[PDB]
Amino acid sequence: GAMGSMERASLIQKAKLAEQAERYEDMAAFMKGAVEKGEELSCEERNLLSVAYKNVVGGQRAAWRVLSSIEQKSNGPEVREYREKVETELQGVCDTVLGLLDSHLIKEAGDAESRVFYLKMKGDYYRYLAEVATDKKRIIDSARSAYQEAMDISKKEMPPTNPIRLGLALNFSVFHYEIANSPEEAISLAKTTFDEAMADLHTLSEDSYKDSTLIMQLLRDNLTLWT
Amino acid sequence: GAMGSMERASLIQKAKLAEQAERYEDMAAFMKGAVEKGEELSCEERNLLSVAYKNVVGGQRAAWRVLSSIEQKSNGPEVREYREKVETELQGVCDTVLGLLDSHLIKEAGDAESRVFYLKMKGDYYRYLAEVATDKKRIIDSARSAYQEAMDISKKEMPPTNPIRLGLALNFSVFHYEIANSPEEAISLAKTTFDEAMADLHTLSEDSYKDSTLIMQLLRDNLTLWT
Amino acid sequence: KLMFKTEGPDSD
Amino acid sequence: KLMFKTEGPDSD
Ligand SMILES: N=C(N)c1ccc(-c2ccccc2)s1
Ligand SMILES: N=C(N)c1ccc(-c2ccccc2)s1
Ligand SMILES: [Ca+2]
Ligand SMILES: [Ca+2]
Ligand SMILES: [Mg+2]
Ligand SMILES: [Mg+2]
Ligand SMILES: [Mg+2]
Ligand SMILES: [Mg+2]
Repeated sequence: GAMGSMERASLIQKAKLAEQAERYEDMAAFMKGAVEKGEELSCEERNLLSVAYKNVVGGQRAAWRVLSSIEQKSNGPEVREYREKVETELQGVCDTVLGLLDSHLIKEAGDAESRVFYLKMKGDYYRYLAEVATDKKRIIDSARSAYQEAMDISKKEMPPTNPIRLGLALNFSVFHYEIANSPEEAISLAKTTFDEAMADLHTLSEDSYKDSTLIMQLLRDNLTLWT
Repeated sequence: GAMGSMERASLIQKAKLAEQAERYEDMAAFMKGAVEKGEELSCEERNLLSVAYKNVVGGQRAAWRVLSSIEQKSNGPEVREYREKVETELQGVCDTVLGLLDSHLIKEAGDAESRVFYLKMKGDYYRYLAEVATDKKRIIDSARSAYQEAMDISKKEMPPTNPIRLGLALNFSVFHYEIANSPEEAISLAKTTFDEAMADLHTLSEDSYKDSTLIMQLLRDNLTLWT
Repeated sequence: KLMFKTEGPDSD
Repeated sequence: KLMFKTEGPDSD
């Protein structure tokens, strides 16, 4: 790509600068270029990749929902055309991230912390595709499959307070609630995840305790809205 | 351009949708395409053009300042390279807007409300160029020249409460303060503008009064920081 | 749409 | 940088 001539270390340094400048499209392009160097990513670098694309796709999702809402109220071609333009761009960003995971981040990820991180991402980006899908069943099953593999590994290999495990369960619970139309599964998962984390907090340092309880508060926030 | 095949009315409708979706790069591209149809713009359409590009260049200015600050603290090539990348993109957006004004918005603008609007924009986009310039004297003079022509017309043709006249004087006062290094001129202009508007408020409807006093509060905010 | 809490930047 | 008030969207 356009980043082929830049050093890996320079792409990572510029991803960090772009984050400070709130230049998330640049941050994502620099991190795509770092991934395409073909070396595995460190924990910090995986987090830069995820923050970059989460910010980009989050702008697109927010724009898509505004346009879809206008379109639904309206029922000329312009609202549909413009919602389709934003949808196509969102789908492209999802396919780009899914392409990086499949070529070749997941297959080289052997540690639980990396493997679960990337499989969680794969579920998340299929979930974003599912949000705009009307193909839809197969997209939902792809999200479910990725989340389930990440959950199976996380349960075997990580303590229940592990923030990656917690963030996975959070996102899988929202998948259940509003993509799979399984609100009871969503509530059961969020409750079991919170309760098993609560019981392991005694094992943590002050800093690990802060990281785990921040995500546990997100599970509680959802449970409050769902019950 | 890429908007050559879309109806003018469709570009304007989609600029309005893009604004609702906070898609300002799309809003600016749709408004550039509307301008390139070659018809004069209405008051509403001039405001869509200005809001779109103001939002785009504002992200770039904010990013440039973050990077310049890091660069100045740092004194490898990466901070300078990335600040230059963002600077070049900002310069391109300024040249695009200046190109629309010169081809051919200003020369066809005969009414004071349109003519002063576009000349104010020309001053503003030369001011954004001046903020990153290190050529700099000629860029400053271009901004000054555009602002002065807009001020001369506004003083002859518009009441002192006219919001376009007020916004012009506000921006010209900030030009003086921090681009021309003329803080006394900045303060004199902001004070005279506020006082002459104050004395004309009695002539306004409730709605016109709200529009004028909103901008007068910006002149006061600057005067509070400058004195 | 009411959006539920998901992991990481609340960027939407 | 302390930015002063200018016209329109405070987008920076
Ligand atoms: N938004 C960001 N720049 C980061 C998130 C997480 C980071 C991390 C740093 C050291 C070790 C493991 C993760 S950096
Ligand atoms: N941000 C926006 N969409 C607008 C600003 C000013 C507008 C206007 C509307 C009717 C007449 C004159 C101006 S629309
Ligand atoms: Ca379109
Ligand atoms: Ca660069
Ligand atoms: Mg579609
Ligand atoms: Mg330069
Ligand atoms: Mg959200
Ligand atoms: Mg500002």
